[PDB]
Amino acid sequence: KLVIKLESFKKSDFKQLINWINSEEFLIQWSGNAFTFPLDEQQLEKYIESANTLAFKVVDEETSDVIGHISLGQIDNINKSARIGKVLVGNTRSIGKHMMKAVLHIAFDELKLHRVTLGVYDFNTSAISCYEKIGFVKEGLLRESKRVGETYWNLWEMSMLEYEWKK
Amino acid sequence: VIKLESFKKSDFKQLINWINSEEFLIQWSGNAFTFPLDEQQLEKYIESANTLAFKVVDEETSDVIGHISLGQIDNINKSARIGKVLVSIGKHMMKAVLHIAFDELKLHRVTLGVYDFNTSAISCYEKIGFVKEGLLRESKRVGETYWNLWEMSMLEYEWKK
Ligand SMILES: [Cl-]
Ligand SMILES: [Cl-]
Ligand SMILES: [Cl-]
Repeated sequence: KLVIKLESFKKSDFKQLINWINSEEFLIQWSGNAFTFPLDEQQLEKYIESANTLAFKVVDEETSDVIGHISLGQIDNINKSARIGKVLVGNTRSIGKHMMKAVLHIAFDELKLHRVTLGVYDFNTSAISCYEKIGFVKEGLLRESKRVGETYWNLWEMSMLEYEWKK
Repeated sequence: VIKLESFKKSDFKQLINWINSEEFLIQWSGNAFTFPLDEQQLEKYIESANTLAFKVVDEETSDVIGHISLGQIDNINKSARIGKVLVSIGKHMMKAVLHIAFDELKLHRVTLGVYDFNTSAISCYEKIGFVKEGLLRESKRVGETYWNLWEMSMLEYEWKK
């Protein structure tokens, strides 16, 4: 089962992602503080040129369509860590699980890192269950850490260490 | 007993002398610096965006007795991070920075990190009102080993004095 492949996200994929991220609230769920709504070409250009960041389009092996997005950021070669983020299943079997496993393969097997982190807002309980099934562990709840209008959201900080990925 | 004042070039040598090893540099400041600490790194620190650097001044003698910082000051999320804490006095320093954060800057959340072996600092911070949120496992590499960091926080409704 090669169901998806990761390829480098490029300028010709920008409009598609701009269309998928259709509201401010959704932009925040997807990417936190990385961007302002709406997304535009200048923000995405800065993203794909940033140091210590790998940006991926997710390609369906069957159709060759681009069906999502994912990123490995904060790549830190002193502490041997990185952060998965900007996780989007754009359409469609768990494509999300395949995407997570493909990026984890890059992080632990190709880059040889020790620790991979991820943040997810506490109301996204089906994503959280999926991530726990893959092997992520909740480290703690960052209380009221993102402001969204007049309220604050709480973020679960989650991680996997290399001995949880492979023995 | 203490006041916080803007950290300047004339305070750099003193701080460089206080930071005598790489392990201590890491306990104090995490990933901010490379050992040894030097004037070029400090100049960049005092010019960094979203950062307030403080010398801690004894009101009685006017001597500089420590250091503390409020960093990652974030106006969208109304948050900041206390760090670079260097020394009773420790409590006074924390309360002075918390006063700036909550009462002057009107922030909602203040965070802090402390490595899990520093259990006396942890107790002191819990007495002041910080709450443990979670343990970041094996998050700092130090030589051939890893340390674990407690992420702690105070929200504005948990602050009184
Ligand atoms: Cl544009
Ligand atoms: Cl001042
Ligand atoms: Cl810090």
